[PDB]
Amino acid sequence: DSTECSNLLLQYGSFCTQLNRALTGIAVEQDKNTQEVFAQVKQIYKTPPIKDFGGFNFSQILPDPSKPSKRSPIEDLLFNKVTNGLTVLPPLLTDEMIAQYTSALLAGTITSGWTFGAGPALQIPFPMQMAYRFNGIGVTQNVLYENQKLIANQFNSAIGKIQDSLSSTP
Amino acid sequence: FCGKGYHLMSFPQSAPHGVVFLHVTYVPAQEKNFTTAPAICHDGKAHFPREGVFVSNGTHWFVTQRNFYEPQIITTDNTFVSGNCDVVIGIVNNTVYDPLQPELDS
Amino acid sequence: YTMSLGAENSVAYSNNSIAIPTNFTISVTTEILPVSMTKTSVDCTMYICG
Ligand SMILES: *[C@@H]1O[C@H](CO)[C@@H](O[C@@H]2O[C@H](CO)[C@@H](O)[C@H](O)[C@H]2NC(C)=O)[C@H](O)[C@H]1NC(C)=O
Ligand SMILES: *[C@@H]1O[C@H](CO)[C@@H](O[C@@H]2O[C@H](CO)[C@@H](O)[C@H](O)[C@H]2NC(C)=O)[C@H](O)[C@H]1NC(C)=O
Ligand SMILES: *[C@@H]1O[C@H](CO)[C@@H](O[C@@H]2O[C@H](CO)[C@@H](O)[C@H](O)[C@H]2NC(C)=O)[C@H](O)[C@H]1NC(C)=O
Ligand SMILES: *[C@@H]1O[C@H](CO)[C@@H](O[C@@H]2O[C@H](CO)[C@@H](O)[C@H](O)[C@H]2NC(C)=O)[C@H](O)[C@H]1NC(C)=O
Ligand SMILES: *[C@@H]1O[C@H](CO)[C@@H](O[C@@H]2O[C@H](CO)[C@@H](O)[C@H](O)[C@H]2NC(C)=O)[C@H](O)[C@H]1NC(C)=O
Ligand SMILES: *[C@@H]1O[C@H](CO)[C@@H](O)[C@H](O)[C@H]1NC(C)=O
Repeated sequence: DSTECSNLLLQYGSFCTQLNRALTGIAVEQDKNTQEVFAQVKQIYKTPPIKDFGGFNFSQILPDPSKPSKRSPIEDLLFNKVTNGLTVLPPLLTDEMIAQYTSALLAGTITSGWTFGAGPALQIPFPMQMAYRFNGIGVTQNVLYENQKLIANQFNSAIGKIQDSLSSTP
Repeated sequence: FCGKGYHLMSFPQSAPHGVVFLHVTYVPAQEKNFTTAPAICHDGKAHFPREGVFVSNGTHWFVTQRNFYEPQIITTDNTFVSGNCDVVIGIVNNTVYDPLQPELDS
Repeated sequence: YTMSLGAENSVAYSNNSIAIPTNFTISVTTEILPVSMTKTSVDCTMYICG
């Protein structure tokens, strides 16, 4: 609050304007980064109320209705595991809206595969979508269909191991 | 990476201190619901689409390419056989035409 | 106001229904990328001292 100090500071010119402009550019760049990463869909997709995906369990990655933050158990664990003229500007996208964007992306990739990323969301059964992905990596559809229960069990076990590994590693 | 949609081609244009890419992409449109099945059960054998997908308009079953609706008769030329009908969940019963079948008959 | 993330679109998912496109749109989009800047040179002796 010293007037004499500011009067002497004016002899140095527009250094303060340069520093404020650089910090403002960084601050808007962070919001631009968050828009570029998470806001890649203009449709907020939602999962069906019945979670019949042919044995595939997505409860650890879909949002939990019981939680007020509307986050997934994995996302909730991730948020729990992260802990004189200065101001901290809030981000443009809050955590619940970022979680909503991730939920929309999850609903799109579960109910529609990759179709929603290239145009309108075209519904497809999830085992058939998995079979398409199997064909993408050069494995025939029959292998997926014959061993569908084993693949679903392995996927659920791997998702549980992911949650356990995140909960057990600092 | 090269526009929204399935990328077909791109065209470069010069700009002052920059480049403008005109991305020509293919966007699906006018989608229609169909009833689908993973496999077709015929003669105790499971038939799977070689490149397409089984669709049904309500009464009849066809096989079509995945990105455009072009229904074709389910034959042995666009399907392959792997195993019986007891393993695949959701297999439905439908006939599978044989192109060679009218030839040895005549 | 509170900003709208987007329009809600509940995809009609079921275990035996698929959506197949019957038509297509050839869409051309623009992407602008900067390549170079103005090449500026500053004579340090002449800037500081003339
Ligand atoms: C999907 O996975 C979740 C969690 O892995 C399953 O929920 C468990 O259900 C059993 C029996 O009902 C309970 O003993 C566990 O405590 C539950 N776990 C959690 C984290 O809630 C769920 O049953 C699975 N299947 C479906 C169809 O949702
Ligand atoms: C599903 O598609 C098939 C094939 O296009 C339809 O069968 C034809 O229907 C027309 C209209 O009456 C008849 O003139 C043809 O003789 C039928 N062909 C055969 C081989 O049967 C069928 O009607 C369609 N079903 C629905 C519900 O649209
Ligand atoms: C598809 O066809 C098979 C065989 O043509 C059907 O399986 C038969 O089902 C009846 C009634 O359940 C049994 O009595 C037979 O023993 C079965 N035969 C065999 C070889 O499994 C099957 O039910 C048909 N499915 C549909 C949906 O029509
Ligand atoms: C495919 O069928 C589904 C369900 O029969 C259609 O989804 C419905 O669309 C109407 C039109 O606005 C909505 O009022 C309903 O709420 C929707 N139902 C569900 C469960 O989402 C869907 O539109 C059909 N697809 C096409 C291309 O006609
Ligand atoms: C596929 O979409 C095109 C539009 O991209 C349709 O072409 C239009 O058809 C209507 C009525 O037939 C005409 O009035 C328009 O002038 C056409 N537009 C163009 C650019 O040609 C076409 O009919 C659609 N085809 C199918 C099978 O749905
Ligand atoms: C699809 O769900 C219905 C119940 O809504 C069930 O009767 C049918 O067996 C299921 N089919 C498959 C292939 O899971």
